[PDB]
Amino acid sequence: TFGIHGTSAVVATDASVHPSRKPIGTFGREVGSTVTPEIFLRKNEGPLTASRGAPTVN
Amino acid sequence: FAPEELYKNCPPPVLCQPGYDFTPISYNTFLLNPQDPPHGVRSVQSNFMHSKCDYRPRSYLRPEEVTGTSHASRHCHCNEVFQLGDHTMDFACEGTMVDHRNRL
Amino acid sequence: AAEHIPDPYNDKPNRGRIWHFRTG
Amino acid sequence: REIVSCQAGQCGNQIGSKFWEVISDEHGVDPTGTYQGDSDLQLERINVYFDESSGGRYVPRAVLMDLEPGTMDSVRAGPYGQLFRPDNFIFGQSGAGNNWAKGHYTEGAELIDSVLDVCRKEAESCDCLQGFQLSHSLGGGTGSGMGTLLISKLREEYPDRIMMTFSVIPSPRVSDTVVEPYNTTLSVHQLVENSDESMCIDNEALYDICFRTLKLTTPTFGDLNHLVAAVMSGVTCCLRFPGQLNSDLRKLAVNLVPFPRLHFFMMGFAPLTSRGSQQYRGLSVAELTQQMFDAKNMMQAADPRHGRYLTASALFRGRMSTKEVDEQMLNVQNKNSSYFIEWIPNNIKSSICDIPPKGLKMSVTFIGNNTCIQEMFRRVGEQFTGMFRRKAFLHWYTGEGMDEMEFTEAESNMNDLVSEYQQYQDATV
Amino acid sequence: REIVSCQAGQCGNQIGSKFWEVISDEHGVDPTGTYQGDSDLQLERINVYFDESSGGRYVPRAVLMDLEPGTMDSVRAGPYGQLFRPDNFIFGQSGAGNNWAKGHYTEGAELIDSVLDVCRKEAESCDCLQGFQLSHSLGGGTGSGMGTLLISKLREEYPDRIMMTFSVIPSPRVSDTVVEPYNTTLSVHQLVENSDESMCIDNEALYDICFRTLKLTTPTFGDLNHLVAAVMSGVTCCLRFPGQLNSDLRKLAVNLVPFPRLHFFMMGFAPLTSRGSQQYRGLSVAELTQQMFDAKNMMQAADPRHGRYLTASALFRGRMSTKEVDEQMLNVQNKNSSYFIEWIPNNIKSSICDIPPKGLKMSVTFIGNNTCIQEMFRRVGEQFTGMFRRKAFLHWYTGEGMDEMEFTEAESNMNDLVSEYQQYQDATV
Amino acid sequence: VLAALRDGQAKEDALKGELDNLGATPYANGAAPDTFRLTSDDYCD
Amino acid sequence: VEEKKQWSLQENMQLRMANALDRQR
Amino acid sequence: EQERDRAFDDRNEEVNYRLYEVEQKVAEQRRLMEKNGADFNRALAEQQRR
Amino acid sequence: MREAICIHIGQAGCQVGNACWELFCLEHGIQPDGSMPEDDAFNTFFSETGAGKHVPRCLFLDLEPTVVDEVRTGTYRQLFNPEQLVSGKEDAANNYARGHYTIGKEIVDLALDRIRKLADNCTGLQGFMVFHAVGGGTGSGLGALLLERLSVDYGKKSKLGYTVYPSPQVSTAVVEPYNCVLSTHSLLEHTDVATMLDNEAIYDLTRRSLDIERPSYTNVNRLIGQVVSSLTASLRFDGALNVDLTEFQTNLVPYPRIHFVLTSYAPVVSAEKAYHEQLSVADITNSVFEPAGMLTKCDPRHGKYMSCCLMYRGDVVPKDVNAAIATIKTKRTIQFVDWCPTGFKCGINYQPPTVVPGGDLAKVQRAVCMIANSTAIAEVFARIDHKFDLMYSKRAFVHWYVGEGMEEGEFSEAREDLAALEKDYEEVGAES
Amino acid sequence: TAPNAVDSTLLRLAPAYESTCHHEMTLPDKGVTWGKSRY
Ligand SMILES: Nc1nc2c(ncn2[C@@H]2O[C@H](COP(=O)(O)OP(=O)(O)OP(=O)(O)O)[C@@H](O)[C@H]2O)c(=O)[nH]1
Ligand SMILES: Nc1nc2c(ncn2[C@@H]2O[C@H](COP(=O)(O)OP(=O)(O)O)[C@@H](O)[C@H]2O)c(=O)[nH]1
Ligand SMILES: Nc1nc2c(ncn2[C@@H]2O[C@H](COP(=O)(O)OP(=O)(O)O)[C@@H](O)[C@H]2O)c(=O)[nH]1
Ligand SMILES: [Mg+2]
Repeated sequence: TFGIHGTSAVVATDASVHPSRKPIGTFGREVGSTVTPEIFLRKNEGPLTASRGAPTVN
Repeated sequence: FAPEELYKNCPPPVLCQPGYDFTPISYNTFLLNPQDPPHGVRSVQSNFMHSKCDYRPRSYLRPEEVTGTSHASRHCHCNEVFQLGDHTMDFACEGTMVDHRNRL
Repeated sequence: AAEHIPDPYNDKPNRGRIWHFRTG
Repeated sequence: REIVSCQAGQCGNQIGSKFWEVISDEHGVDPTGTYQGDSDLQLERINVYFDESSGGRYVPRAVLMDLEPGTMDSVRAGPYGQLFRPDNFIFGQSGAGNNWAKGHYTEGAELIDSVLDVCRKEAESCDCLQGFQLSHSLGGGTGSGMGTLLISKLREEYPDRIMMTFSVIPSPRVSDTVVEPYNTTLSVHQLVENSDESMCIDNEALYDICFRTLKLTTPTFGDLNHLVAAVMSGVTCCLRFPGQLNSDLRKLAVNLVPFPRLHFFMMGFAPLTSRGSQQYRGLSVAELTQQMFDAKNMMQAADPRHGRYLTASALFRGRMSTKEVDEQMLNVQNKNSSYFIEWIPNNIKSSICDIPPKGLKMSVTFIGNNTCIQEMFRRVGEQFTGMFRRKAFLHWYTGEGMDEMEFTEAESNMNDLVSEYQQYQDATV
Repeated sequence: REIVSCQAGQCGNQIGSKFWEVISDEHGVDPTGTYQGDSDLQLERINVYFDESSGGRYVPRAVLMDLEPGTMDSVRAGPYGQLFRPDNFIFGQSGAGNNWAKGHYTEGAELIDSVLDVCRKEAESCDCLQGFQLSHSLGGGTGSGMGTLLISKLREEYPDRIMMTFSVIPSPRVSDTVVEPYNTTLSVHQLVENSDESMCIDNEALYDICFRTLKLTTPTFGDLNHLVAAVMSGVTCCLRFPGQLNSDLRKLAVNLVPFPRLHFFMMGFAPLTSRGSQQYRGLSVAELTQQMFDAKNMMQAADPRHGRYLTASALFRGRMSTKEVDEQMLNVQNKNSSYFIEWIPNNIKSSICDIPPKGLKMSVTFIGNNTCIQEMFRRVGEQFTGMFRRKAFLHWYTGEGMDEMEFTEAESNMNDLVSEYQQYQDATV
Repeated sequence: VLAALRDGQAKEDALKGELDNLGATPYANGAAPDTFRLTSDDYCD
Repeated sequence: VEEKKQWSLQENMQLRMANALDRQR
Repeated sequence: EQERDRAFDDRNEEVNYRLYEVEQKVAEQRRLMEKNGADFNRALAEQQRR
Repeated sequence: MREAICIHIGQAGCQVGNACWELFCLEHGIQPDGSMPEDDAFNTFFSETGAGKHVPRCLFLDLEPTVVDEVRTGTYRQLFNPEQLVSGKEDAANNYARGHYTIGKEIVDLALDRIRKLADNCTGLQGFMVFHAVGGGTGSGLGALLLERLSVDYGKKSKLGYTVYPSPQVSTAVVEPYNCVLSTHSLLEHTDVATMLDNEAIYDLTRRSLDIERPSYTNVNRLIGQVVSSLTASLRFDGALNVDLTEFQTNLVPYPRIHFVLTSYAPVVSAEKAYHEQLSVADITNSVFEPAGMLTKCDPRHGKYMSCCLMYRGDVVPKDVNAAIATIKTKRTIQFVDWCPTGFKCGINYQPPTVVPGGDLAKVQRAVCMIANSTAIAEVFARIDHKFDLMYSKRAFVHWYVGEGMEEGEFSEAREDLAALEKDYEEVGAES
Repeated sequence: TAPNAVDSTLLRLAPAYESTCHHEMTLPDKGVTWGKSRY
C-alpha cells in the first residue's frame, strides 16, 4: 500500500503503468531559464505519449 | 576618473544649472541593470519589485535597416551616443549584451 | 461637410448558417 | 480521478470564473466555500474539482494565469472570487501586450516558474490525477502564448495524463485583434502536438446563439461565458455524477480521436430555446438530438455540409433510457450517411449520466471531430500568409527573440493539418 | 538530557530572547519564574532548559554574551527579561566594533574566561548534560568571532556533548555589514571543525516566508525571530516531551551527518499561513509535508532544485498517525529521486512528538543537509576573495593582530567545503 | 500646532483605549482544548 | 404521468419567473 | 475523536477571528497615526505661513 | 497598481492636462483639495497617501511660468504636488532648437528626475501619456528630448504621444511646419503610438455637432480629455474586453515607422440635439467613420485603412459592436489594406463617460472612441512637408534655429525623413 | 422544506438527485466509502 499514491492501483512491475518513481515530482526543475526562442518545437516533435501511439509502457 | 573609463555602460551625468543657484551636481535616472541573479539561489523577493523584463532596452534587436546603423536619426548623438572625452560611446551595445528577458 | 462620394446603401437581412441535419 | 483546471488570459480567466460558478451550482458550494448541497450526490465526487479544507469548505483545484492583473481583479472581486485559493493567483507587473511572443518567451517565461510550482502542487496533492484542463483564447497574447507554454511545459512532466484545451477560437468578423492570425497559428501548432483534446469555441456561433437561439435583448460576455461553462460542465459531468453508461475524458479522447493529430472538435449545447419559445417545444430525446445537429446550437461557426464527421460524442444528462437515445443516434447516421465518414462504423459514441444540470429536464453536450475544421483553418492560414507576406506586425514578434522561420514552421504544420483533414475527408474504401 | 543555551551578539541575543519566550510559554513558565501550567507533562522534563531554585523559580540555563551593554539592557527590559539569572549577564565596556578579529582575539579573550566559568557552572549543575546550543550571526563582530571562540573552548572542554549552533548567514541583498564576507569566511572555518551541527538562517528567506506565505505588512524582528525560535523549540520537542518516535540532538547528528565535515543544514518551519489564506488552508500531515518540502519555505536562500539532499529530518509535532507520516515521506522520496541522493537510501528520517505547540494542531521542523548550501558557501567565498584581492578592510583585522595566512587558510578550507559538497552531489553509485 | 497636537494625542489615546477594551474582552467561548495528550493514553483503566 | 406533470410544472415555474425578471429589466 | 478535532478547530477559528479583529484595529490605528501626522503637517504649514 | 504616468508639455499639453485631471477627478470623486467626500479604481491615476489624499500621477512642464502659475492658482492647487509641477524660466519662443538644445536640455534632467519619482512611487506602470503640441517650441523640442530620454531610461515601456499637429488652413505660428517636421524625428523613433489632435477638426466638430457658435480652447481640451478618458477607461474600470495600452499599441502599429494614428469620438453631441437621436451602437460606430466626425483633418477615404481600435463604453453590448463592425465592413467606401483582413480591435468597458458639469458634452448611455492607423494619414504629413519645402526653399526663419543651436543638416534630414515617411505610407498602402 | 441552497428552492430535489442504479438524500456511510477523507 506504499508508493501507490498518484497511480491507478489500490494495491501495489514496479507499481503500475503510471510512474510512481518519477524524478522531477514536486520540486520541479529550472525550466523558466531554459525556455528561449532560439530553441523550439519542430514538426511532430511533441512529447511521445500513449495517445500519440507511442508505447511508453515499454 | 576619466569619463571613458568611468561611464563604460552608463550615460554621463549631464550638468545643468537650473534647479540650483550653485554648481550642479547630477540627477539620477531610472535605468536598471540587466538581470544578473546570483547563481543557484532561490528567486528570493522581500517585497514587490520592478521587473527588469518590462524595461528591456529598445536597442535589443532594433533592425539595422540603414547601412549597418541600428540608430535611425542624428538624435542618437544626444540620446544614445555620448562623446566621452577622447572616446565615443553608444548604448546600442547593451542591446547585444542583454537577452530578450533583459538578462546579461 | 466633406465631399459625398456615392456609396451603395446595402441593407439586407443577415440570416446566416441556417442548416439542419435530417432526422425523423 | 481528478481534473485540475487552469485559466489563461482575460477570456480564459473570465470563462473559468463563471465555469466555477456553474460547478458550485451543482456541487452546492457557497461563494465563501461552505458546502450546503441539498443531496450528497453533490459531495460524492466533489473531490474531482474541489479540494477539501479543515472548516468543511472546498477549494477549486484551479490555477489562474494572466500577465494582466485586471482579470484576476475582476474574478476575485466578483460574486465567486471568494472561492479561489489566493496563492494560485499568479500575475506579473505588465500585461502581455496582446503578443504571443511576449506571452510565451519574454513575459511568460519569467513568470511560468511560479505557475509550474502551483500547478505541480495542485496536481500531485490529489489521489489519482485524471487530467489537466485549460481555458484560454488563441487570439490573445497571454491566453494563447502563456497557455501553450503551460501546455507544452506540463505535457513532458505528465505524459500519461490527459490534458485538454477549451480554446476560444477567433474569427475575423469578431476580430478584436489584428495579430489574430499570428497568435492563432503560433498557439495551434503547439496545441497540435501538445494536447490530447483541443475543443474549439467560436464567438460568432456564441452570439448567433444569443440571437437566433435565445432572442436575448442584451446578451453579454456573462451569457457567452456561461455557454462555454455549460460546455465544460457537460464534457465532464460523467466523472462527477453516476450514469447508466459512464465515460471519462480518456474514453472520450479514444472515441473521438482516430489519428493523433485529429484532436480538434466541434461543440454544441442543448437544450437552448428562446425564453418566449420554450412553451411550444416538446423537450424530449428526439428534440435534444435534433438540437445537437441543429445549426442554432453549435458552438463554432463552420459549415458541416462541406465536411464529414469522423467521430462524435453525445454526453446526455438526466433521467433517460438508453433504448431511445441509441436508436435515435443511429437513426441520424442512417439518413445522414452522405455527411458521415463511411469507413468508420458508428461514428458517434453516447454516454448517459443521471444527474441533470440544475433547472433542466435533460441536457446534452455534443463534441464533434468534424472535418469541416479545415475550412476555418484554411481561412486563418490565408490571412496568416497575407500578414507574413508583408512583415505585417511581424517586428513585434521578432523583437522578442522569435526567429523568422518559426512562422514558416507553424504554417507548414497548419498546411499539413488541413491536408490530412482533406485526405481523410475524401478517403474512400 | 540538558541543553545549555548561549546567545552571542545582538542577533543571537534577540533570537535567544524570543526562543526563551517561546520555551517559557510552551512550558507554562511566567516571566517572574513561577509555574502555572495546566499539566505535569511540561513539568516532567522542564530541567532540559530550566534550572530549579530553592524558591521554586525556574531560571533559564542560558549564557548571554555581548560586548555592548545596550543589547543586554534591551533583553533585560524585555517582557521576559527578569527570567534570566542576574549574574549570567556578562558584558564588556568596549563593543566588538563589527570585527571578527576584535571579537575573537583582543576583546573576546579578555571576557571568554568569565563566559567559560559561568558555562562550566551551568553545565556541572546538570545531571546528564546532552550538550550546548549557541545562537549567533556570522556577519557580526561578537556574534561571529566570539561565538567561534566559545565553540572552540567548549569543544576542548566537553568533547562528547552535542554542539548545536544557529548561525545567521548573511546575504548580499540584505547585506548590512561590508565585512560580511570576512566575518563569514573567518567563522565558517571554525564552525566546520568545532560545531557538531550548524544550521543556518538567511534574512532573505525569512523575508520570503513572511512575504509569500505569511504576507505580513510590517513584520518586525520579533516576528522574524518567532520562526527561528519555533524551530529551536521543535528540534528539542522530542527531548522535552514524550512521543511515538522520540529523538534527541545526538540522534539527529548521527542520522543527518554522514561525513564529519558536512554538517550545515537548511531549516524551515510548517505550517505557516497568511491571514487571507487561513480559510483556504488545512492542518494535515499532507499539507505539512507539502509546505515542509516547498522550496520557498526553507529559511536558507538556496534553491534545492540545483542540489541534492544528503539527509533530512522531520520533527513532526502533534497527534498524528504513522501511516500519514510514512506513506507521504516515502512518496516524496520516490517522486523526487533526482533530488534525493541514491547512494544513501531513505534520505528522510521522521520523528513524532505528541505535544504540539500551543495555537496549532500539528507542526513540523525540517532539518535538511542539502548539498545546495555549497552555493551559499561559494557565493560568500567569491565575495571574500573579491574583497581580499584588494586587501579591502584588512587593515582593521591586521591591526587587531591577525595575519594574512589565517584568511588564506580560511578561504582554502571554505573552498574545500564547497568542493566536498559538489563532489558528493555529483557522485554516483 | 498645539491644538493639533492635543487633538491628535487625545485621539490616539481613545483608539488605544478601544484596543485595550477589545483585548480585555475574552475569546474563549468553547471547550478548552486538551493539547497535552500522549498516544499512550489510548490504553485505559 | 403525474410525475411528468410535476416536472413540467417546475419547468414552467422557472421559465415564467425568469420572464417576469426580464420584464423588470 | 471527531468532537476533539472539532473543539480544537473551534479554538483555531476563534483565535483566527481574534487576530483578525486586532489586525483591523492596528490597521486603523496606522491609518489614524498617518492622519495625525498629516494634521501636524497641515498645521505647521499655516504656522510657517503666518 | 495598473497605473499610467501622465506627462504634459507646453501650453497645449498643460491645458489638456488640466482638462484631463478635472475629468479624472469627476470620474473618481476626488475634490480639488485632494480627498474623498472598492473605490480604489483611482489608483491607476492617483497615488494614495496614508492621510487618505490622492495625488495625481502627473508631471507638468512648460518653459514659461504663466501656465503653471495658472495651475497653481486655480481651483486644483491643493490637488497637485508642489514638485512634479515644474516651471521654466523663459519660453521656447516657438523654436524647436530652443526647446531641444539650449534651454530644454538643462531641465530635461529634472523632468526625468520627477518622472522617476513617479515611477518609483508606482508599481505596475503600463506606460507614459505625453500630451503636447508639435506646432509650438516647448512642446516640440522639450517634448522630443523628454521622449527620447525616456526611451533609453525606461526601455520598451509604452509612450503614447497625444500631439496637436498644425491644422491644414487654421494656423497659429509661422514656424509651425518647421517645429512639426523637426519634432517628427522623435515622434517617429521614440513613440510607439502618436495620436493627432489638430485644432481644425475639433473646431468643425464643435461647430457642427455641439451646436456651440463660440467654443474655445477650453472646449477643445474638454474634448481631448474625454477622448483620453474613453481610451484608458479599459484599464481604469472593469469592462467586457479589458485592453491595455501595450495591448492596443501592438495592434495599431504594423511597422516601427508606421505608427501615427488618427482618432475620433462618438457620440459628441450637445444636449439640445442629443435626446433627438437613437444613440445606438450602430449609429455611433457609423458616426465615427464620418470624415467630419473625427478629431483629425484628413479624409479617411483617401487612403487604405490599416487598423481601427474601438473603445466602447457604457451599456454597449458586444453584438451591437459586432453588427456595427459588420456593417462597416460591408460599407466598402472605407477599405482595408489587403494584408490586414482583420483590421479591427475591440475594447468594451462598462463605465459610461461621466460628463464634465458646466461642459458642452451631453450625458450618454454609451460612447465610442476609435483610433485608426490608415494610409489616408499621408495628407496632413504631405501638406506640412510642402509648407516646410516652401519655407526652407530659401532659408526663411532658419537663422533663428541655427543661432539658437541647431544645424542645417538637421533641417535637411528632417525633410528627407518626412519624405521617406511619405513614401512608406504609400508603399504599405500599395496592393500586394 | 426549504432547501439549504437558495438556488434549489424552485427545483425538484429528491427525484432529480437520485442515480438510476439506486428515498433519503443521505447515502449510508460517509467516512468509509465515498466521503473518506483526511481530518
Ligand atoms: N487643443 C489645444 N491646442 C492648443 C492649446 N493651446 C495651444 N495649443 C496649440 O499650440 C499651438 C501653438 O504653439 P504654442 O503657442 O507655442 O504652444 P506650445 O505648443 O505648448 O509651445 P510653447 O508655447 O513654447 O510651450 C497652436 O497651434 C495650438 O494648436 C489649447 O489650449 N488646446
Ligand atoms: N466567450 C468569451 N470570449 C472572450 C471573453 N473575453 C475575451 N474573449 C475572446 O478572447 C479573444 C481575445 O483574447 P484576449 O483577452 O486578448 O486574451 P489575452 O490577451 O491573452 O488576455 C477575443 O477573440 C474574444 O472573443 C469572454 O469573456 N468570453
Ligand atoms: N533574524 C534576525 N536577524 C538579526 C537580528 N538582529 C541582527 N540580525 C542579523 O545580524 C546581522 C548583523 O549582526 P551584528 O549585529 O553585527 O552582530 P553583533 O555585532 O555580534 O551584535 C545582520 O545581517 C542582521 O540580519 C534579529 O533580531 N533577528
Ligand atoms: Mg508657451
